[PDB]
Amino acid sequence: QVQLVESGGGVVQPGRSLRLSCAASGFTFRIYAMHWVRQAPGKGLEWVAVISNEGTNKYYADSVKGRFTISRDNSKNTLYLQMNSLRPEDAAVYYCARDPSNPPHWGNFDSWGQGTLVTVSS
Amino acid sequence: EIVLTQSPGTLSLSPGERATLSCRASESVSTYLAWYQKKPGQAPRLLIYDASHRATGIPARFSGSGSGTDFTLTISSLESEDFGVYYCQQRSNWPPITFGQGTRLEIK
Amino acid sequence: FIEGGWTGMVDGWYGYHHQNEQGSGYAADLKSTQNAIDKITNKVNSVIEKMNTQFTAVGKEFNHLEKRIENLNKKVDDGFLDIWTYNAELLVLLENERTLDYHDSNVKNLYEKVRSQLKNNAKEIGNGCFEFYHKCDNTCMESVKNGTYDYPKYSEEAKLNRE
Amino acid sequence: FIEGGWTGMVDGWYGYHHQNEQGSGYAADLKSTQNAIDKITNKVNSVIEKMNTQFTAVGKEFNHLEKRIENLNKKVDDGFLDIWTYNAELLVLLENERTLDYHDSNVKNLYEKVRSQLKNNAKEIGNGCFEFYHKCDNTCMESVKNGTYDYPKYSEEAKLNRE
Amino acid sequence: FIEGGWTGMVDGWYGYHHQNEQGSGYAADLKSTQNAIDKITNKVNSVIEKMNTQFTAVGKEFNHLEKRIENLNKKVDDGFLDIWTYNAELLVLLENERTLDYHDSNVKNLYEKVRSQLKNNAKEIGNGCFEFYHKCDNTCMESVKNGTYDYPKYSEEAKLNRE
Amino acid sequence: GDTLCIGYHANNSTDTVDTVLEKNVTVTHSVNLLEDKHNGKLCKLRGVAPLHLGKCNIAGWILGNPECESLSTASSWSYIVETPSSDNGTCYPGDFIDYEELREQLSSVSSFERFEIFPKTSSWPNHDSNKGVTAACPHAGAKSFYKNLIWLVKKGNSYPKLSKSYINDKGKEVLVLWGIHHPSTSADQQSLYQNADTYVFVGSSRYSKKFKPEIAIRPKVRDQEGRMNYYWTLVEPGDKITFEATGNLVVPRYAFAMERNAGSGIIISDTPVHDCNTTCQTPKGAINTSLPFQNIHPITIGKCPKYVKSTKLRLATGLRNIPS
Amino acid sequence: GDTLCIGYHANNSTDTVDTVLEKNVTVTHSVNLLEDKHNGKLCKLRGVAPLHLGKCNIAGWILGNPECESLSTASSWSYIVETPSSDNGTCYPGDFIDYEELREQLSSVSSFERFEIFPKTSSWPNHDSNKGVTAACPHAGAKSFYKNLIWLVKKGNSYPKLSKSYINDKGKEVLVLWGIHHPSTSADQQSLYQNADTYVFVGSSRYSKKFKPEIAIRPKVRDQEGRMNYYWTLVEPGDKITFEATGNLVVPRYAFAMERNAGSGIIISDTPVHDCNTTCQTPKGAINTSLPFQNIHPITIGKCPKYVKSTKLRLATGLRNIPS
Amino acid sequence: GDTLCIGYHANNSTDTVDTVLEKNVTVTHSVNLLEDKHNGKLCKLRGVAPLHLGKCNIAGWILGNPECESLSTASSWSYIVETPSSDNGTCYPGDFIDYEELREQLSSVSSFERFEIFPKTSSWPNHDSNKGVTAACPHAGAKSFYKNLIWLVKKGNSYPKLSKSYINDKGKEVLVLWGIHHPSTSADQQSLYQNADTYVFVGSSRYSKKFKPEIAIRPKVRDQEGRMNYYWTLVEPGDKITFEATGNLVVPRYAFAMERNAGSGIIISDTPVHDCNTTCQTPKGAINTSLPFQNIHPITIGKCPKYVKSTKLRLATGLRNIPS
Ligand SMILES: *[C@@H]1O[C@H](CO)[C@@H](O[C@@H]2O[C@H](CO)[C@@H](O)[C@H](O)[C@H]2NC(C)=O)[C@H](O)[C@H]1NC(C)=O
Ligand SMILES: *[C@@H]1O[C@H](CO)[C@@H](O[C@@H]2O[C@H](CO)[C@@H](O)[C@H](O)[C@H]2NC(C)=O)[C@H](O)[C@H]1NC(C)=O
Ligand SMILES: *[C@@H]1O[C@H](CO)[C@@H](O[C@@H]2O[C@H](CO)[C@@H](O)[C@H](O)[C@H]2NC(C)=O)[C@H](O)[C@H]1NC(C)=O
Ligand SMILES: *[C@@H]1O[C@H](CO)[C@@H](O)[C@H](O)[C@H]1NC(C)=O
Ligand SMILES: *[C@@H]1O[C@H](CO)[C@@H](O)[C@H](O)[C@H]1NC(C)=O
Ligand SMILES: *[C@@H]1O[C@H](CO)[C@@H](O)[C@H](O)[C@H]1NC(C)=O
Ligand SMILES: *[C@@H]1O[C@H](CO)[C@@H](O)[C@H](O)[C@H]1NC(C)=O
Ligand SMILES: *[C@@H]1O[C@H](CO)[C@@H](O)[C@H](O)[C@H]1NC(C)=O
Ligand SMILES: *[C@@H]1O[C@H](CO)[C@@H](O)[C@H](O)[C@H]1NC(C)=O
Ligand SMILES: *[C@@H]1O[C@H](CO)[C@@H](O)[C@H](O)[C@H]1NC(C)=O
Ligand SMILES: *[C@@H]1O[C@H](CO)[C@@H](O)[C@H](O)[C@H]1NC(C)=O
Ligand SMILES: *[C@@H]1O[C@H](CO)[C@@H](O)[C@H](O)[C@H]1NC(C)=O
Ligand SMILES: *[C@@H]1O[C@H](CO)[C@@H](O)[C@H](O)[C@H]1NC(C)=O
Ligand SMILES: *[C@@H]1O[C@H](CO)[C@@H](O)[C@H](O)[C@H]1NC(C)=O
Ligand SMILES: *[C@@H]1O[C@H](CO)[C@@H](O)[C@H](O)[C@H]1NC(C)=O
Ligand SMILES: *[C@@H]1O[C@H](CO)[C@@H](O)[C@H](O)[C@H]1NC(C)=O
Ligand SMILES: *[C@@H]1O[C@H](CO)[C@@H](O)[C@H](O)[C@H]1NC(C)=O
Ligand SMILES: *[C@@H]1O[C@H](CO)[C@@H](O)[C@H](O)[C@H]1NC(C)=O
Repeated sequence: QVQLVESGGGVVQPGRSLRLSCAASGFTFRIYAMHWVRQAPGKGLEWVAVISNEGTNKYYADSVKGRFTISRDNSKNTLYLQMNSLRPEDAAVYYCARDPSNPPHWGNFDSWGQGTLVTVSS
Repeated sequence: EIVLTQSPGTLSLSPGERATLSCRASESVSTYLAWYQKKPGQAPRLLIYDASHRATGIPARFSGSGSGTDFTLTISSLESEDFGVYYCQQRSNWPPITFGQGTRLEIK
Repeated sequence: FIEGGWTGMVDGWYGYHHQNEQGSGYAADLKSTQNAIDKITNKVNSVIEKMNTQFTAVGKEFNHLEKRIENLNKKVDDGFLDIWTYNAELLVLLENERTLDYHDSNVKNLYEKVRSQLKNNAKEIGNGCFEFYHKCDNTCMESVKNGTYDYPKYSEEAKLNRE
Repeated sequence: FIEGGWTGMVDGWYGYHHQNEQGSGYAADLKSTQNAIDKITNKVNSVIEKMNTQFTAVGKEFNHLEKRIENLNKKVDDGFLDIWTYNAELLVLLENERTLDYHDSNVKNLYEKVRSQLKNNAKEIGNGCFEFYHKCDNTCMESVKNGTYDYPKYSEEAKLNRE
Repeated sequence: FIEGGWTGMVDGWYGYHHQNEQGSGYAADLKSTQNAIDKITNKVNSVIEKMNTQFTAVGKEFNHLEKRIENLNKKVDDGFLDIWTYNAELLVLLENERTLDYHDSNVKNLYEKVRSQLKNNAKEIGNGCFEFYHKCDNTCMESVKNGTYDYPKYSEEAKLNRE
Repeated sequence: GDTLCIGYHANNSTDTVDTVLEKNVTVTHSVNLLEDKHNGKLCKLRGVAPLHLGKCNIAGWILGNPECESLSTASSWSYIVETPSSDNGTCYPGDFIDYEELREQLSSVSSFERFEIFPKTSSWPNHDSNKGVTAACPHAGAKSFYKNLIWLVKKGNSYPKLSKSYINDKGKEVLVLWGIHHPSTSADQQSLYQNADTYVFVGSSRYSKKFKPEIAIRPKVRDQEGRMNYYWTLVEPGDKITFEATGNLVVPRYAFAMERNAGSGIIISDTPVHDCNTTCQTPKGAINTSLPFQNIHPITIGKCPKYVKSTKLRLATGLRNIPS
Repeated sequence: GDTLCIGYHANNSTDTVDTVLEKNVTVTHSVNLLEDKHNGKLCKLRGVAPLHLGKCNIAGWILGNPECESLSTASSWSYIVETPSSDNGTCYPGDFIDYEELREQLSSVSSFERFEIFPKTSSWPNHDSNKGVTAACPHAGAKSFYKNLIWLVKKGNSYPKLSKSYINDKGKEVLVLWGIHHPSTSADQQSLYQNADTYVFVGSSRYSKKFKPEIAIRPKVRDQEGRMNYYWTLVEPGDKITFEATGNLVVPRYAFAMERNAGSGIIISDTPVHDCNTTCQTPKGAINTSLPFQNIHPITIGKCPKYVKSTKLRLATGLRNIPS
Repeated sequence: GDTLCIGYHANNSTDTVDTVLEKNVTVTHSVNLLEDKHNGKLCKLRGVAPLHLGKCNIAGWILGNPECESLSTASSWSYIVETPSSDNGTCYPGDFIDYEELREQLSSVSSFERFEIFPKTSSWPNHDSNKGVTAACPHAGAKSFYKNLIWLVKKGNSYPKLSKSYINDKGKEVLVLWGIHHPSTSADQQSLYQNADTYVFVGSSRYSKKFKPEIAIRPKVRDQEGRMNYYWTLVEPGDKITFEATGNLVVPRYAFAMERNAGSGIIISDTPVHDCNTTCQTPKGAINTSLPFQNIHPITIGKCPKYVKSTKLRLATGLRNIPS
């Protein structure tokens, strides 16, 4: 089956830098595009970032643009995300999810992960 | 971006009956709309994609409708595991992917 | 090659799926669509219009002592029926092959036009898509759609992005 | 392009010839061969099965005082003969030309699939052959052959041995 | 792709046009032109020579009391007229379609032969043709027109003049 | 990193065409080349209404059967409608010589006027034109005969030699129908014409035939022991026809001045006639289309599409329908 | 030393096809669209054995010629087999009116029973049926006549007027055959019938004809200076036919109850018949195939492929054969 | 900056073809599949000149009409030419039985030798043969008759019974044509043949028919009230034909020995006959082409292209002409 195990969550001060990772198994990592989806406390689901199957084109949300950087390692079968100068609104639980299609049919989220909580506090 | 407004904000229903959930769109998304489920503490789940195709492993009691602006999700039988917070998905005009605000479906 | 069609495309038979930092969606090529519609409308009008039938009456009447000429007329009608049925089904089948092959060729020369225009400024990733190495906004991506793309304006940016 | 066929293939109309350290040989592409076999068999069966004739008696009998009706019947027979002979001959020659063009299209489609899959990791040496810049093993051969070639795994090795 | 034909090319259907320091001109490719002429002559003689019409007299004569037989003969003649008019018109239409497709395929195949021959040594500048990265005199251009333009004898000069 | 893609249009259509290499190919748009719809009416071809005869066939209408006096005779028609259950024609039994030829000539007339070629009260003062009725042709339960014919009987005890001629000078062809009665017994011949050996002569410039009646017993059809042969002959303008008989001449009183057209037929159908215009006609109902093929009926009259045995002839117009 | 090459099939098959642009191009596999092979035997059509008359023809068999008595009477037949050397029919010379139409109508039958329409020993007690023999139709060196027809001559010194009828009541159409005799001289007319002036009348509900015999010297055929004109008609169920003649009548004695099937014909061949089922028949043999075109013989009966003049119709299935 | 550019061939030509997807496609080189040119002559078919009858008809030429004497006859011909303005044939009014059959049987011959079947001055000494002329068709103002037919009248006051026979032993098929006069009145019947009742008999091995004249008044065309019915038959080798009459027989005198070539017709055209050879013949002229389709005339004789209503069938051989 498909498994997506997240890591890297924790408590970090605002203005610092944090990195997460999403370990994938049970499927070929290099043919499926990858995502990041967050959900703030008291809010709904908010899309964070997308990377392709070969990791060439990258898109981020309007709130997290410039501060965020997605990357992937197809040899190690591991997704990543890097933040610089975090915000109080950035604190959420972060899910990595798999796009079941290609840059023709980018969109929906076939499989998901357990997710880690990011607590941005001083 | 194509904003997605979900009405009503909270649907309170007993198990065993019909449930409806709407999510309006500012721009016509043709048919590229999907719906998601969210238990408290669990991962999200893809039930229907492109507003008509159900995913593998999804029970047949969930069905969606709509094309363009108005989109509705219909649950034929409300079982005990169907309660949660539901979200709507657009993928037509996305440099941002926009979710709905959510519809909390509970037990009355 | 390209796996499936686009149900969200209504403005034409042939087109595009733009996606960049500020938009995504569909934009049909009007010129190739209108040329193909006119060509296949002339195809259907040419199949229909070349049949010119004169004023005639098929049925003939014979008594009990003209059985041979009655069977001769029935044989004439059945031979005409067999000729017309075989020609009609075979014309429909071959013309449907030629229409579908015309559609596939229109897909492939639209692909070839944008591929020969883009050159090293993009990357062929499959299913008819090009991932741009440079920053190509909606003015850029609209200029690719018709044949007015400036390669050396983005050539140095694509060279820096590729390596 | 591809100058000649290969006698060593038995099980498939289309396929591959790999040559590496562990040996060589001919492997057939079962998907394209089966698609072509089904399409060609349906084409032939479409040619036969559209002949929907009825029960008939072509020959008619007359006496010496019905020479004009006899000549009308002979004119009917000769017109049917000329129509069917011309239509059958032109149908056979046109469908033979279409079959040969279809087989050439299948060869070029397989070549285009392989060439778009390998990209810059191999050299286009001609006669339907790609020599790999990297050490493409047997597992690499059938990873190419089922459509799952790993380009960035061997991209560094192909860049190293290109210059 | 190619915007139009050349009036200066008079000795063949397909060919080339070289430019260098020694001059310029037009040079038809004799092999492909002669093969196209032989194939199209075989096509025209095929659609002519498959018509084998026997010795027959169309006109029949009937009196005033044989109006039914005269009407049957007129029905036979008009049915043959409609069949032959439909098949003749549509046969002419599809063979002009296939002839123009054959000519476009021949020009595509000639361009593809030159493209597979040159590889990276030529700059494809549009208008359906190439610009040479290195110096290519009349012997070099004729070697391209053969099919025996060997790659690595000019590859270092092309790489030096490319960047 | 921006993405531009190439694709094609798809609908929700489920229209499946048949191709050579593949059957049942769902396409975005298709155009039918086969016409399988008819209006269920018998319309007017080239703007001229057909001639419906109802319970009568062509012989009953053209001989003046007593069951066909209610039918209207138009100035022109395009084709003739006959009911399949129609049995009203040649009430007196016998052979209508060249029936199907006359049916072919009467298929389309552009100008059809009926006139009295020989008036009943002013052509035969020497012959009895009033006792020529029979039980084979009843009218309101009483004995009657053909309206367009006169069964001449002897005047008292004498049937002399008969001689009548009609001069055609109206510029149109006149069709003349007569009859020759064949009595069963010589006593019937003595009761009707009193001369045991008679002959009938009808002559024209193109027509010349001498009819001898045949006196023998026959199977009884419609309570009649003898037969009756009906003949016909077109008369060119500027020409005359002569009737000459010792007996057994059933002579026309009404003839028909027609100007004929070409290329029509006779439809045997139960389909009612309605006020409509079509360029194509069919016993099942008229066809109004421009598609080159149809699969309704083989027997069609007019500029009609070619009949095929196909059930589905759909030409693909748009692309393949692959939604994904 | 690593490379991947693609290619295509090649074979040792030397089968060549003809295309539009190239003639005589070698292909690996092909399918023949032409059927130039036949079984060489005359088979059954739809499981019913054809009627084989041998050295006789249809006239000799249906009239009961004395050289067709060895044939086998079948209840049904798919078609009629005839040989080019068949020359045994109408042994007494004369004309068979609508002979080709009796050949057309008897081509296929559903039920065929030879019933005795008029008994020989109980239906004519006033005429002589034994002396009606001739040398034109011999039987083992003795004078004989037809088996289906009877020459009726005078009984003693008197030939009374004939008056016979038959009522058809068995639900099938009855084919009634007869003929009128034309003696060469009036001496023969007195010697066989005793009446100088005779006639033949025949009548049914739709048939009516009176025959006046013609006595004259004619050129000799098979030692006969006279002729018989043979006539036939089909009597419907519920209908009766009346025969009336003062003389010169060749009466029926064996009629046939018969039901017609439409679509069959007559085969002219020396090909023998065999116990075999085919859907297509030809004089050259039997075309047991499914291919759309055949080039065996233009005259075919059955569900047969369309005749073409060509000898090679080869549809290429495989690729271009380039073994190199 | 060396440049090698690939293109193709363009003309100044304005030849256009019709493609399925586009009309008026200008091509560099095209070939025509349509023959719309003719010479406007009636040329020879397979090197054999046609039988041009001029202002005569086939019946007038074959019966011996006096205005057909100037026509040159040949031993063989390929097809028969008539004229739309031809009104000379069957000069005496009457019905020529099986006229179109004779026109089909005579459309092409291999040998045609006209010979005296019955001599004028040695066959009929008991009947007058010189008084049989009429003003229905004159020759230079005098009362004449047919050149091949002799109208026997009574010799003085006696017309005995006629009996003549010609045995066909010249190895060919001899076509014989006779006539039968039906007089206007019984006064003419006594004045020409001296017998009140007459009969004509013509018999052969296959042909056998006894005739009786129909004496009645007919409408007057060409100042004639009596009618002549002319009959014809073919006599096989080794056969004889018997002409026997007590009156009313117009005997043959000039028969025709022939061996027919089957498969030709009659062209009625004003087009002059010229010296050629051709394989395709139309009323509009001759066609000399190898193209499979022509649009000149539907009625053709010989190896001819098929007739189409299309006014242009141009087949593209060159490229798309794009001169730029
Ligand atoms: C007109 O047709 C009707 C029926 O179509 C004829 O009526 C039939 O007459 C016969 C003879 O008496 C009877 O046996 C039938 O029972 C009658 N049928 C009906 C339905 O009445 C009628 O005789 C015809 N009239 C003429 C003048 O021919
Ligand atoms: C049946 O046909 C055969 C031949 O086909 C006839 O036999 C010939 O008869 C003629 C005249 O009687 C003789 O001259 C021949 O010598 C016979 N030939 C043979 C081979 O016998 C026979 O007469 C025909 N029978 C009938 C009744 O017509
Ligand atoms: C041959 O045909 C011509 C007409 O083409 C006949 O000439 C006409 O004859 C009729 C009757 O004799 C006259 O009323 C006309 O005035 C004549 N017209 C002309 C222009 O002469 C001629 O009589 C025919 N000859 C024969 C022998 O039938
Ligand atoms: C189409 O091409 C022309 C140049 O031929 C250009 O001026 C125009 O802007 C193009 N249209 C679009 C929508 O790009
Ligand atoms: C052959 O194909 C299967 C699936 O089609 C794929 O999983 C496998 O990796 C391929 N073989 C090799 C050697 O890559
Ligand atoms: C080009 O081809 C011609 C004909 O085959 C040959 O004679 C000539 O030598 C070739 N040129 C070169 C440079 O090989
Ligand atoms: C297809 O969708 C359109 C709306 O996009 C609708 O109007 C139409 O009825 C649909 N057709 C079918 C066959 O579902
Ligand atoms: C196409 O549809 C018909 C009717 O549903 C079906 O019978 C047929 O099998 C289909 N064709 C194919 C190739 O499956
Ligand atoms: C049919 O055509 C006639 C003209 O001939 C016209 O008067 C009439 O109104 C038309 N009827 C219909 C129903 O179109
Ligand atoms: C026939 O059909 C056309 C459209 O196909 C329509 O415009 C016309 O009115 C129709 N004619 C009749 C008489 O209904
Ligand atoms: C081709 O080889 C096979 C053996 O594999 C043999 O059976 C066949 O006859 C050969 N055909 C020809 C044309 O040599
Ligand atoms: C192909 O066969 C035909 C007939 O056997 C022959 O005339 C022709 O020359 C052959 N083609 C070649 C290239 O030999
Ligand atoms: C022919 O068909 C019939 C039934 O249609 C069957 O009984 C008979 O056995 C068949 N004959 C042969 C030789 O197969
Ligand atoms: C006809 O051919 C088929 C196969 O082509 C065969 O099975 C059948 O037995 C044949 N019929 C006869 C009567 O031989
Ligand atoms: C085209 O130009 C040539 C000169 O090479 C001339 O002979 C020819 O007549 C011209 N064609 C037309 C149609 O003007
Ligand atoms: C082609 O040209 C003719 C005149 O040369 C013109 O009548 C016709 O309309 C043209 N065809 C088209 C499709 O414009
Ligand atoms: C036409 O051909 C024939 C062949 O039989 C020949 O006799 C004749 O002289 C030729 N005539 C001309 C004018 O060439
Ligand atoms: C027919 O035309 C060709 C040229 O098209 C010519 O060579 C031949 O001699 C012509 N034949 C006749 C009989 O005129």
